[PDB]
Amino acid sequence: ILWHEMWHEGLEEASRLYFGERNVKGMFEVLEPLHAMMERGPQTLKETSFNQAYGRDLMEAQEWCRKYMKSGNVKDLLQAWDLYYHVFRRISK
Amino acid sequence: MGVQVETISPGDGRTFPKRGQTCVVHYTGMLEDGKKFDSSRDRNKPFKFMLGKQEVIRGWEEGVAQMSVGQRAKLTISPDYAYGATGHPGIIPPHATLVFDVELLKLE
Ligand SMILES: CO[C@H]1C[C@@H]2CC[C@@H](C)[C@@](O)(O2)C(=O)C(=O)N2CCCC[C@H]2C(=O)O[C@H]([C@H](C)C[C@@H]2CC[C@@H](O)[C@H](OC)C2)CC(=O)[C@H](C)/C=C(\C)[C@@H](O)[C@@H](OC)C(=O)[C@H](C)C[C@H](C)/C=C/C=C/C=C/1C
Ligand SMILES: [Cl-]
Ligand SMILES: [Cl-]
Ligand SMILES: [Cl-]
Ligand SMILES: [Cl-]
Ligand SMILES: [Zn+2]
Ligand SMILES: [Zn+2]
Ligand SMILES: [Zn+2]
Ligand SMILES: [Zn+2]
Ligand SMILES: [Zn+2]
Ligand SMILES: [Zn+2]
Ligand SMILES: [Zn+2]
Ligand SMILES: [Zn+2]
Repeated sequence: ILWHEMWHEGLEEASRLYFGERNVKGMFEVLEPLHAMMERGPQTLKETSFNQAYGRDLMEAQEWCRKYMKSGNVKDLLQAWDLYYHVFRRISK
Repeated sequence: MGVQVETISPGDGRTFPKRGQTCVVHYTGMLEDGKKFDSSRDRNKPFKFMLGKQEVIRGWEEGVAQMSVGQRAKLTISPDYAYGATGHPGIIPPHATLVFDVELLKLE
């Protein structure tokens, strides 16, 4: 399965859990495995291609999530979703 | 009712958003008291969304659908057409009436 489809489905579901159902834990449940998948590194040429295109944007979104987990400041979480939204629009065919 | 639309400056009064059409807008979101919580103009990037997809709050869905291209309008959105009794912790208080300054720049 292509990294862009896994990120499309995961970001969409995560946004539904947070913005729809006020469920930050549920949101983090969806995002963690995708960030872990990135951390294991790309295998295929398409996975390598994806990592090169949006690796930086996804890393900065995770950083803002980590900053939020310390701060508890929703402003940090909204910074992360600004990057996730940006990535979602770029990757979505 | 749920959303009141008051024109700040007029559109063409003919080009209203259809189904499957992308609305391109600049917005400023404020609480009823007038405290700004968000603006697309702060980012110099217009906000794009598609009507009828439940992508945005009910007040936007019904408010922006009434606007024509070129129109700048003030949307007063009651809680039930916004974030309701729950609101959004640390962003939107419970039972909040929201005021959006919305400019419909174009349709795509
Ligand atoms: C960082 O800043 C946030 C926006 C902030 C949040 C806090 C509020 C004060 C506010 O400041 O916007 C704000 O100004 C506001 O109230 N807005 C934004 C402008 C349009 C009107 C209103 C609104 O409805 O927002 C929306 C409101 C907050 C939540 C939704 C209200 C309708 C309801 O039916 C939805 O249920 C799900 C949830 C936010 C949005 O307009 C974004 C674009 C859309 C969604 C999240 C959902 O439609 C989602 O559904 C799966 C999607 O299809 C998205 C595109 C999937 C991708 C991966 C995720 C993108 C996420 C983007 C998040 C962004 C830029
Ligand atoms: Cl979809
Ligand atoms: Cl896609
Ligand atoms: Cl544009
Ligand atoms: Cl068009
Ligand atoms: Zn791909
Ligand atoms: Zn989808
Ligand atoms: Zn980028
Ligand atoms: Zn950084
Ligand atoms: Zn962007
Ligand atoms: Zn959309
Ligand atoms: Zn078009
Ligand atoms: Zn455009």
